[PDB]
Amino acid sequence: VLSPADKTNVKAAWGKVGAHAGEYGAEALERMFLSFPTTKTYFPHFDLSHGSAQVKGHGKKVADALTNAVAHVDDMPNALSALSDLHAHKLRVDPVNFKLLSHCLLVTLAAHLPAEFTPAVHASLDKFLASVSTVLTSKYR
Amino acid sequence: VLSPADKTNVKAAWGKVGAHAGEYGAEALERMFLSFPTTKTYFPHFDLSHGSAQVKGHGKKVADALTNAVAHVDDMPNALSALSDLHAHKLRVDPVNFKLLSHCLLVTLAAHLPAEFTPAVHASLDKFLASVSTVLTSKYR
Amino acid sequence: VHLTPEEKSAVTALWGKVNVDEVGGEALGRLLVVYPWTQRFFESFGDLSTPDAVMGNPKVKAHGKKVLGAFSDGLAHLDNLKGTFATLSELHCDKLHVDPENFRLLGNVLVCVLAHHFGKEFTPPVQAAYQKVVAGVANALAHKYH
Amino acid sequence: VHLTPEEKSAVTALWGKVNVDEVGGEALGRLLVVYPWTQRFFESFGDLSTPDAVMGNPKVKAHGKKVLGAFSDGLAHLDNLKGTFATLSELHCDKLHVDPENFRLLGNVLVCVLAHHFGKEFTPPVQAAYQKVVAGVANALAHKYH
Ligand code: HEM
Ligand code: HEM
Ligand code: HEM
Ligand code: HEM
Repeated sequence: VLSPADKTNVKAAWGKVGAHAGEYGAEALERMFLSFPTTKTYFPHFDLSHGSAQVKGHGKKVADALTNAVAHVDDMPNALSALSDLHAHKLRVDPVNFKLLSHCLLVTLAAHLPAEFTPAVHASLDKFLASVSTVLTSKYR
Repeated sequence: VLSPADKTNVKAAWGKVGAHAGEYGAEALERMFLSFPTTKTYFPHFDLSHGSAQVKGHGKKVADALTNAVAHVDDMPNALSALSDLHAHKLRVDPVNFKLLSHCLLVTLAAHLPAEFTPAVHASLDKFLASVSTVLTSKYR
Repeated sequence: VHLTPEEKSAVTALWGKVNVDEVGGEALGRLLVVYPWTQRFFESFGDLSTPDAVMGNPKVKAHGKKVLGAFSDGLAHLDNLKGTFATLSELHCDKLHVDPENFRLLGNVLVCVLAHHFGKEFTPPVQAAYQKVVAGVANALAHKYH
Repeated sequence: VHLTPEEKSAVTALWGKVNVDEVGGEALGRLLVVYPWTQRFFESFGDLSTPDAVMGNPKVKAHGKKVLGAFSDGLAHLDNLKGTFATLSELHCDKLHVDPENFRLLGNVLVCVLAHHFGKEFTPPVQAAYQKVVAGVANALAHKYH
């Protein structure tokens, strides 16, 4: 459960990403593919090498998804319902993987926004990403 | 998120526990201590041996926590608020453990209610016990 | 893994009463039903839409028989699990890329099946004995990840 | 674990700039704030009521330097992490009873503190090498559980 402070924190931090939104998401993704190679198998249709137009494309998609959660932090199950269905029903993504990506996201954030990534805020972001992962995995059937 | 179905299954399943609510609870504690020793360390003040009247008593406590959750399935965070604080704050229980007790409770119900424990019911309980667990681990700070 | 002779007696005693043609399909079935993301590895099995479909799918039953055969093997080689499952580890870790957390989950489901099938005869002591066993196997299967 | 030479180079090279007196207390301080249950093992450390109290706690900073040392040691003995962490595995496994998942969490919180201090320098290929490192460390630290 997120607190008002977590909320204020995550909002605040995310805000400093600006036009870099899709660029970071693409990085986190790359980070993930490299550190955790098992996750590569969910994208046989993408070229995952550095600079891949696809990864760049998907990164932005991921970047927006999260902005949506940030904007709809108090109604996350609902805002993300559409994607929850995608990941579990159609994609069948192992729930284990939402933890690897949530990590590669924090990594990328600290590597680009050091003045924002304080311990209090790192706490907030972790709780956030976990809430998200909780929702995109809340629909297995 | 528990579906109407899960709610119906859990309620119906639990209702076949009746007077055995406490006994089953105790038995689930015993299976945990015996299969997962690391757990014993949260009870240095309890004798954890067979027939232990302390275990028997805690069992009743837990079983009631669950019946409460069962009864307030639509308001679980609120129903167990008090218990979440205890486990996270004062007890500092490692979340990995709730998976462990949750597992032993299922194993207990499987051994006692052979006619109810169908694949589908089994799935409902697990989502239930996992929901319970998510609530008791939502208060770390 | 560390089984005392008393544990090895309770385990193999129980196991001797196990129906080797059914129990595996039951467990693999439940795994699919309870932990759905695991169906992603069974696309070729066909219908897995509902509990009944899953439980009635002959492909699930047969593949389960296979799975149960591997466990029976570990049971006869408790002191050398790493080797017994060497090839299966390469298959599930290097080739299929199954997160090892699912070997644990399939072990736990088996336990629930045994609890379901033996009832009172699956005492807390016999359960701790089998937990050690599944734990061993899940660890011997993940060796290529270690 | 398997680091290619290139990886080894990237790892020690960045390590060589690591402030060994603070980095350790940073990672352990964060682990107690981000995953609050670990605070169960440090009741003797005193004031851990706010993030500020945790990071500025001498004992935390102090104990962190310890832990960080454990890693430096792994880094120097990449090919025998098992031997390297033998006595610490018995301390954390048989004595303290710390869930090995927590060793993975700690190793991850460090990968966070590393990217935070080295910014663009902690590239994805560099992070992939450090991920193999903390994986080898948690795995060996949990050897008394295998
Ligand atoms: C933070 C977590 C995640 C978010 C926000 C997210 C977001 C999205 C988005 C927005 C799409 C596009 C949906 C379409 O075009 O409607 C998508 C597609 C997809 N995602 Fe994710 N995703 C997440 C995690 C994962 C994970 C962990 C994996 C697997 C390792 C995965 C695999 C896929 C695949 C395979 C597609 C379809 C790719 C297409 O077939 O071309 N996702 N995701
Ligand atoms: C389904 C999950 C669980 C439920 C419903 C549950 C329920 C309860 C209940 C109702 C109490 C008594 C609360 C008092 O007297 O207000 C309690 C106490 C406690 N629980 Fe749990 N619990 C759960 C899981 C766990 C786990 C996984 C562990 C650790 C392995 C744990 C350790 C404890 C301890 C150590 C106490 C206090 C014992 C006293 O100090 O004497 N609980 N629990
Ligand atoms: C304790 C755990 C498990 C045991 C002992 C086990 C045992 C086996 C056996 C004996 C085989 C047949 C190999 C043959 O044809 O030579 C098999 C095949 C396979 N297993 Fe498992 N398994 C385990 C867990 C899992 C899990 C958790 C998954 C996925 C969720 C999985 C997926 C597969 C697949 C997809 C195949 C078919 C491979 C092929 O024919 O190409 N297994 N497994
Ligand atoms: C990668 C993981 C870790 C490393 C390398 C590590 C390293 C160490 C070191 C070098 C010592 C000092 C031993 C001395 O005095 O000889 C220590 C002590 C201790 N560690 Fe860790 N540790 C790890 C993880 C953890 C975790 C996760 C916890 C609890 C959450 C923990 C709890 C303890 C405690 C309570 C002591 C003090 C023991 C005593 O003095 O009696 N450690 N650890």
